[PDB]
Amino acid sequence: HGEKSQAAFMRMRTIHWYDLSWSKEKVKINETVEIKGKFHVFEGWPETVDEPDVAFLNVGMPGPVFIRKESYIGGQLVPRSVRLEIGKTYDFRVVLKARRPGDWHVHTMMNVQGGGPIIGPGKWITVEGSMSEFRNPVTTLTGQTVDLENYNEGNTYFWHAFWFAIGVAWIGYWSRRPIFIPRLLMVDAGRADELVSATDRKVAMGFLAATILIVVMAMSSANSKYPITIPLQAGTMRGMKPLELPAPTVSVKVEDATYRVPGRAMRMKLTITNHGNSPIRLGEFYTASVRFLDSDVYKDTTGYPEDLLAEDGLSVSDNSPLAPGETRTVDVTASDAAWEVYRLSDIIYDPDSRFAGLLFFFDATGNRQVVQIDAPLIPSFM
Amino acid sequence: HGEKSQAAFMRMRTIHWYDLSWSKEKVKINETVEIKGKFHVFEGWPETVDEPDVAFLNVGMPGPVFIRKESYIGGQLVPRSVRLEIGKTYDFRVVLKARRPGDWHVHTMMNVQGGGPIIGPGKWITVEGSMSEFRNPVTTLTGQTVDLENYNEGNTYFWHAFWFAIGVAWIGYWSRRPIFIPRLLMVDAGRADELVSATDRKVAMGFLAATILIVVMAMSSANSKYPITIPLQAGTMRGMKPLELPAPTVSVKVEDATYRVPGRAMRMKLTITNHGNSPIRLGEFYTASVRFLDSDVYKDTTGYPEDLLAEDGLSVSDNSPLAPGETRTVDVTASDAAWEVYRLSDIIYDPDSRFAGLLFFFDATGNRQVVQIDAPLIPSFM
Amino acid sequence: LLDKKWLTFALAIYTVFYLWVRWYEGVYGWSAGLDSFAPEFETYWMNFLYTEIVLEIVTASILWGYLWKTRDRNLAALTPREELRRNFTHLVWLVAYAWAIYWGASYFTEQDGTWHQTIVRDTDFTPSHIIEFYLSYPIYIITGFAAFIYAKTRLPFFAKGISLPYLVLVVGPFMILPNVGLNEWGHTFWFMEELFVAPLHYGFVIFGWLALAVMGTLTQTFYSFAQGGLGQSLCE
Ligand SMILES: CCCCCCCCCCCC(=O)OC[C@H](COP(=O)(O)OCC[N+](C)(C)C)OC(=O)CCCCCCCCCCC
Ligand SMILES: CCCCCCCCCCCC(=O)OC[C@H](COP(=O)(O)OCC[N+](C)(C)C)OC(=O)CCCCCCCCCCC
Ligand SMILES: CCCCCCCCCC(=O)OC[C@H](COP(=O)(O)OCC[N+](C)(C)C)OC(=O)CCCCCCCCC
Ligand SMILES: CCCCCCCCCC(=O)OC[C@H](COP(=O)(O)OCC[N+](C)(C)C)OC(=O)CCCCCCCCC
Ligand SMILES: CCCCCC(=O)OC[C@H](COP(=O)(O)OCC[N+](C)(C)C)OC(=O)CCCCC
Ligand SMILES: CCCCCC(=O)OC[C@H](COP(=O)(O)OCC[N+](C)(C)C)OC(=O)CCCCC
Ligand SMILES: CCCCCCCCCC
Ligand SMILES: CCCCCCCCCC
Ligand SMILES: CCCCCCCCCC
Ligand SMILES: [Cu+2]
Ligand SMILES: [Cu+2]
Ligand SMILES: [Cu+2]
Ligand SMILES: [Cu+2]
Ligand SMILES: [Cu+2]
Repeated sequence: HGEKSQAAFMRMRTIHWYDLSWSKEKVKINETVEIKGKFHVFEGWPETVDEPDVAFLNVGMPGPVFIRKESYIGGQLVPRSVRLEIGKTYDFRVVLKARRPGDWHVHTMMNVQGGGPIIGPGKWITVEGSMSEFRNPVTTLTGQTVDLENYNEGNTYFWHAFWFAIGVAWIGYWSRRPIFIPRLLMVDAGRADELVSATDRKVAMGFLAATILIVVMAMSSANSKYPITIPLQAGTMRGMKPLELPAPTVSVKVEDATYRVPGRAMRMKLTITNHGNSPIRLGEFYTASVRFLDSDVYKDTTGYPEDLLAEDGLSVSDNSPLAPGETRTVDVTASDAAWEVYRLSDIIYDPDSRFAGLLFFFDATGNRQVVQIDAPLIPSFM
Repeated sequence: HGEKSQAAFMRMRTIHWYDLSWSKEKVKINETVEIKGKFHVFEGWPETVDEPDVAFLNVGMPGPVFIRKESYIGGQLVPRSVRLEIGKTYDFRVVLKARRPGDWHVHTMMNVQGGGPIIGPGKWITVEGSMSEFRNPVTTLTGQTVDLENYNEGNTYFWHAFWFAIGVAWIGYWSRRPIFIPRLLMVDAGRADELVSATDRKVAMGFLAATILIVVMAMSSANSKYPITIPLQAGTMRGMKPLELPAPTVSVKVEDATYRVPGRAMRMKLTITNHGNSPIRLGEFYTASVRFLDSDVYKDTTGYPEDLLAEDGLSVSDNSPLAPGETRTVDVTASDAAWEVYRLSDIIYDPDSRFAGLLFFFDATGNRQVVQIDAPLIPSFM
Repeated sequence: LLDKKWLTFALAIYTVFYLWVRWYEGVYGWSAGLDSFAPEFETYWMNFLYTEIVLEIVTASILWGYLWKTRDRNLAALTPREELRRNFTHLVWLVAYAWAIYWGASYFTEQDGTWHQTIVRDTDFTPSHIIEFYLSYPIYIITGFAAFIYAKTRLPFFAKGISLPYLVLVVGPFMILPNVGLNEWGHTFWFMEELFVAPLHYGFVIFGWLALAVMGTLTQTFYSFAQGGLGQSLCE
């Protein structure tokens, strides 16, 4: 829910999420929903954002309405921050367990150490049941199975209440006698040296000795119980395995790209050159979580969120099949209400009027190619 | 004009400018001169200079005697700072429009975010005409053509004069009465409470209200006129396309490199191995904007600046054609008055006595190869 | 008599000399003054530097020494009218100091700024350093020291003790001159960028603040003015 407020150009050129899939749309408490897909780190990473040398695969949700059971970059679990390489494509997978009933907008996001959150597309997921049914069991290496919902809760409550009671007892011992005005007047009028007299010093010595003794004894007792402990596990994980994508056989040059102010459309002129040996057709333009589709070429069957999906939002002046070896120039219009709803038109406010996106080309046999485009985006007012 | 003062070793190993060309040597006012060439970012980039992650393609000139119409790295306009990769070669092009009459030493320079200016070769360009003839027209996206020489000048003058007059009016209103000594004596001798009495408070309220009202009204008026504005456009540009040079078929090992103190020559011993299938001959040694040529092998026809060009400054002990597959060791002397004029001999003062440069090898058919050499440079005194 | 025409000369000498200096640097800025290693620079600007330093040392010595030997020994036996005349002469000295401070700390300092966005520095002795660091700063230092010495040696109010605000006003702006060591060090080893807001320049800023002691100095001069010649009229 944090997008629509970030700069449009930086939403356009940080990370491109595609091939997203959600295993379920409606789940019960304790059930699992799996979010998969790929993300590409844009080569033209903005200078105001630190390079994703330290990045965390997070989930966008209103608090722990789900718990993150697992998360993978590549094929390996990533509970710590990771190092990503600019220009690479990674596949990810997040496993969530439903915890709180309701309708939640779940995003896949990436946090970068020096640039803030990069929020991917959000999908509404319904959770049914009761929060009282949620369980989070975990088996330790010491041979004990505990529930993370309430483990150590009583111990924490007890120790905090005990020390609070000790402090309250100290203050109350001193508060049985008159507190402020008589003591102030006694300290002012000559030496006081009467408001603190034995056995006050004995009581203070007892409090100090009892505090130190209780701390030492409690530490020793908490070492006998739980004799095996480890420090908090932390540290960025290098060696994230990226996807080894084949080199695209389509080359696209953005010769001038504009947009109307005001308006809900973006227009660009592309020179597409088709290498390889199969006729291709432009089927999709993805800019920032928004997919503009040409319905005559490609249809979405993955249940992409409807507000981010423009089924016929991509119009190509000449979208006839492009024979191999042939190059042509077309005018491409990406038009949808999403362009204004997600404030992609707010790029006119940005200090860097440049866009980036992904074009998906499909051949007759159905196999698709991903090409990346970026160009200056010029507003037009007249 | 800023070189000859920078460290010789850092002038030798930052950026090597070659294939430089100047379209004109003498221009009229409003005429265009184009500066082209290639620059190679040296692999042994000095540690005291930040890597060119944020670099600006600038022009060295005494103020705006020219205006920079356009500048390209690769083939794309670069009005903002760019990211360069160490070890890569880029082609550049700067278009200048003549503005001020005179004889100007024009340099191509590169500014690095954390290391300062890297000045390339400077060429004297003569400008003829009058500065009153210079025009800098520009067409806006709002459909207006303005001259950048005087656009908004009157508005700026008016607003600054208006606010200055308001401040002067305030001070003069308070300055009609006696200022310093009587007021000081009145404030000292008892309460003053007589030097500020109505209608002074009324005048101050009027000044405050009029100031706020005028600011608000002027802002609203400047929003009705010029209803379309954009913020300042900024941001480093990544994705600079470098040149894809063929791998050299010549390998050169600098076995010992010295120079006499004092002297105007540099001597090095090279083991040149000729791969490929054509006899080669060493024709040029470029070290820091200084080109030492072997006149029997190569002649300059690009109008390189004469003080930086040593037509016969490169002497090779055995510069006979090197047959393919053959390796030999020669003694190479680079001697010219430029070595002392540009204070290349001032490397003895540097805390890093290492040099770098480019060797250009030419075959019979004329095609040339660029090999890069770097080695410790050892002064010799006896 | 009271205030005489030494004030006209005090304004005019600085104005005429600095207009000539500005004309000189406008003529020899380019064309013998861009290249610091050229021999024409050595005769048009290094000679300027040497001559101005020698003349500054000689003038400071002569002026301060003369003011000190001609100091008033019998300050007690000074008539109020003579004290008023001396107070006006001190005010003329303060006017000259303010004019010199303007020329040094505003005009030629921001002029060095214009040069910082047109050239690449070749040395610590660029044409603008000759004029700003080694001419105008010493000139206003000499004027301020002379004003302080005149006050101390002619005005009974400023005698019998060193005025703290006057000492700050005279010495702090002086401290910008040794702050040039920070400037060159802060440009060579530190910040290679021509930033005019870099922390390397805060040394001028810190000691530029000390010129705010002009307020304490001026209330002291007002009190010195209003010792015997306060009136009457004033406060009546
Ligand atoms: C607080 C005490 C301050 C002491 C320092 C003052 C600095 C004075 C200038 C240094 C000059 C220098 O050093 O240079 C000497 C220059 C070098 O130029 P040139 O090669 O002869 O070319 C010809 C240059 N014309 C075209 C300017 C002649 O020539 C000169 O003879 C001229 C110097 C004249 C200085 C006196 C006039 C000042 C303005 C009038 C109101 C006072
Ligand atoms: C007796 C009265 C006359 C002399 C007065 C002094 C004039 C300057 C002499 C330079 C001698 C020399 O050797 O030059 C200076 C040498 C470098 O020399 P270079 O590399 O050959 O310079 C060639 C380029 N030029 C031709 C422009 C000079 O070091 C320096 O940069 C020293 C820099 C010091 C900066 C901080 C100074 C702070 C002063 C604070 C005061 C309160
Ligand atoms: C080329 C350098 C020429 C400098 C000439 C200095 C003049 C001598 C200084 C001086 O003592 O006084 C000059 C004037 C008038 O004051 P005087 O009355 O002459 O000073 C002594 C006071 N006394 C007569 C009662 C004993 O007092 C002034 O207000 C003169 C102000 C001059 C401006 C400062 C110029 C300094 C440039 C470096
Ligand atoms: C460089 C940085 C300056 C450091 C600041 C220290 C000075 C601040 C206090 C001050 O100015 O007082 C010194 C006297 C004022 O009279 P006093 O300090 O009372 O002592 C007078 C006797 N004395 C001249 C030997 C000092 O003032 C004078 O007598 C000065 C005139 C005599 C000096 C003339 C010779 C100098 C030629 C270069
Ligand atoms: C209160 C500070 C005044 C500064 C004015 C100044 O810098 O003047 C130089 C500038 C030089 O431009 P210009 O007048 O065209 O004459 C050029 C001569 N050079 C190049 C030597 C400066 O203009 C003048 O000389 C006008 C005279 C103003 C008298 C207070
Ligand atoms: C009163 C505020 C002072 C803040 C200092 C500051 O802005 O320093 C910036 C600089 C960061 O250097 P940067 O701006 O990246 O400089 C880029 C240019 N180079 C690398 C040549 C210095 O940090 C330092 O080196 C320490 C400063 C100590 C101040 C007492
Ligand atoms: C002055 C009190 C120091 C207490 C030290 C206790 C050490 C116990 C080791 C387990
Ligand atoms: C206290 C003065 C506040 C002024 C606010 C003006 C708002 C105008 C909106 C265009
Ligand atoms: C590179 C980080 C520099 C931080 C400088 C902090 C200055 C604070 C002055 C008190
Ligand atoms: Cu959301
Ligand atoms: Cu991407
Ligand atoms: Cu030059
Ligand atoms: Cu190189
Ligand atoms: Cu400077």
